[PDB]
Amino acid sequence: MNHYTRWLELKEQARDIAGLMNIREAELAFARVTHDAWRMHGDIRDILAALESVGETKCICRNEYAVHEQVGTFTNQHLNGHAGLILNPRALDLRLFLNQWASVFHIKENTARGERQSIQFFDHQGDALLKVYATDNTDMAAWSELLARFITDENTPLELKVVQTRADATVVEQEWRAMTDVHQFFTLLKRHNLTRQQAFNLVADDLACKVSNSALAQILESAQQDGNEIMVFVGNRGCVQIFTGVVEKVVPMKGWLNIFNPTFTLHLLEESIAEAWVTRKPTSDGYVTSLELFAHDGTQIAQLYGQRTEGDQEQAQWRKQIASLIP
Amino acid sequence: MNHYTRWLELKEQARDIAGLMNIREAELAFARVTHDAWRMHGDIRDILAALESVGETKCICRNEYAVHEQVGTFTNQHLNGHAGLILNPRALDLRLFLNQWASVFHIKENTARGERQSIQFFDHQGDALLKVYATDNTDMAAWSELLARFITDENTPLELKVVQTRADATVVEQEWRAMTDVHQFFTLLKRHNLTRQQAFNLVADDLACKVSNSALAQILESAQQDGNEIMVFVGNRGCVQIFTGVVEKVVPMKGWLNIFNPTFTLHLLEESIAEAWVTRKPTSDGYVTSLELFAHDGTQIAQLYGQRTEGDQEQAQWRKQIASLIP
Repeated sequence: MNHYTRWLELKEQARDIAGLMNIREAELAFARVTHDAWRMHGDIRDILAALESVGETKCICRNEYAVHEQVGTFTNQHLNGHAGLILNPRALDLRLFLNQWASVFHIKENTARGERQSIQFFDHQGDALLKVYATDNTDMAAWSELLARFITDENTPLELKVVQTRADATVVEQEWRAMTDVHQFFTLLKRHNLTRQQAFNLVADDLACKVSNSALAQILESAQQDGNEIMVFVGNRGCVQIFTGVVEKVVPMKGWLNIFNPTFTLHLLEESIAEAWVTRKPTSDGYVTSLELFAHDGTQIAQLYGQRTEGDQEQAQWRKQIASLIP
Repeated sequence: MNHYTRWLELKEQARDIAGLMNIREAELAFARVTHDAWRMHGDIRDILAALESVGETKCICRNEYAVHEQVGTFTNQHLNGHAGLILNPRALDLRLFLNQWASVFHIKENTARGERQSIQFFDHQGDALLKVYATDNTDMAAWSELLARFITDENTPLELKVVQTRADATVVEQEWRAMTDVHQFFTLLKRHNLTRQQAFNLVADDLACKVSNSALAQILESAQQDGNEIMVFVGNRGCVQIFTGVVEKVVPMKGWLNIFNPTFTLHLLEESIAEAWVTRKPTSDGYVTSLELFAHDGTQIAQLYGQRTEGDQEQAQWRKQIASLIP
C-alpha cells in the first residue's frame, strides 16, 4: 500500500486527502491500521451500547456539504431494530440505519500540540458514517477498556454498495397527504423511483414551494433575534444527527456559514446550495413545516424544523418565521 | 452566479472573458455546468488512459504568452508516478505533473458554423492546464462512451494553490555543472529559492548568456532554410507540450509570430519577450544548448532545443545555428 506513504506525503496541513488519491476514506483508514490506527471488530450494536460507558464525547456527522458536531453522551439508546436511536434531544440525538454500517476503526487524528482520539464508522461504499471524538471530559479509563474489547488484528479488505414501484401521476400527492410520520416520505420516493426534488416538482405548491437560496441565512437570523428553539438535521446515507435548541451566533466566512453554540457547531458550505425548498409534511399531530437545502447533484445538505416532539404541534413562532418565506 | 449571464453578455466574438471578470477560467467553466458544459469526475489518470480509446485529437497547451497546438494520439502512456508522460515524439509529446491537476470539464467551445467539443483540465489555482479538442478524425462513438463514464452531477466548488534550501554563492555553478538531466535544473532553483533569471545572472557566461530579443526570429529563419529538425517546448505550472520536427512556415502578424506546420501550430506573442537567454545544461550524454524566452514578469514563454533523444548528442547543425548567437 503506497497509500500510507502517499498519505503522509500529501498530508497538507483525511476525507480530503483520500479524495485527491481517488480512494474512499475507509481505504485510507485501512492503510493506517498499524500506524496511527487499529481496526475494531464485533457487533456494531455492542460497540454503540458500550460507548455509554464512556462519558462526554463530540459526535461529528456529515455529508459532502455540511458538518454537524454535537457534544453529549450515548445515553437512552434503542437499537434492537433496523433503525436504532440515541434519544437525547437538547443534546446527542441520532438516528442510525444499521444495514449501512460496515467497518469501524480507532484513529488518532493528527493533531498539532498533541493528539486526538476517536472511533470512526464507514459505509459499505467506503464513506464515513459517524466519528466519535474523545474530549477533555471523556473517561479514558473506560475508553481504554472499550478499545481492548473490540480491537482486532484481522483487518480484512473492504467491500461495495429491493422494492416494488408503481406509476406516478399524482397519486403521489394523495400518498403524500396520507402520511403520519415524516420518515414515510422516503418509502414514497422508493415506491416511485423519485428524487426528492422530482417529487417536489410534481406536487402542488402548498406541499412544496421553491424559495430563494438565501432562505437559510434568512431563517437563522430570525431565529437569532426571536430566540425561539429550532431543529437542524444533517445526514448521509447511513446516519442523521439532530440539534434542537436556541441559535446563538451565526458567523459566515468566505462561502461558509457557521453556527457557534456552547454544545453544538455547524459548518455549512453556503455556496454549494443550488436549490432551497419549503415543504409541508403530514404528521399524526398535524402538518410540519421545514426548510430543505440541496446541492447541485441533488444531495440534501440539510433541513430545518421548529422545535417539536411527538404529540406536540409546531410552535406558532416558527410557523410565523417560516410562513414569511411563502406568503 | 451572475457569472454565466455576464459571460454571455461579454461574449465578444474564455481565458479572456474570465479575465475581464477578474475570475479564474475554472470558475467560468464551473458556471457553464448545465448549459454548454458538464463536470467530469474520477481518477485523472483513468481519464487520460481512456483518451487513448479516442483516436486523433488536437491538444492545446499554453501559458499567458504562447500557445502550442499538436494533432495526434494519447498513445504510449506512462503515468504511474508523480510525473507522467505521453511519449510520441514527432507528434503528441507531453509531460504531466499530476499534483497540479485539480478539475476536468466537458465543453462545446462556442463555434460559428456549428460546435466544437473538448475536455479541459485546470490547476488548483483555477488556471487551464490542458485542452483536448475533438477533430474531424476523432471517433465520436468512443468519445461518447468516455463521457458517459466520467460525467457527473456533483460539481462541488473549487480551491487554491515543501523543500529545504541552502545559501547561494557559486555552489550553484558547481551544482549546475553536476546535473545529468535538464529537469534537474528545477530542483536547483527550488533548493536555493531562485528564479531562472536569477540563477542565470549568477553563473558564468558559458552556462548562461543573454542575447537579443530577436533571437527567436533569427533561430527559426535559420531552421527554415537549413531544414534541420528542432524542438519547441511550451508549458505552464502543471503541463509541458513538445514539438519535434522541421519548421515549414514562419508567419508574423502585428506582435504575433506563428509557425504553421501540417500537424503543429505555434502562436507566440513576439512582443511580450523582455529577455532572451542561451543556456548550456549538462546531460548524461553531454551538454545541450537551448534558447529560452522570458516575459516581463519572469514567465518562461518557451524554450528551443535541437532535435535529440536520450543517448544521443545534439546535431552539429543546431550547434552551429545556435553557436552563431554567442560567438
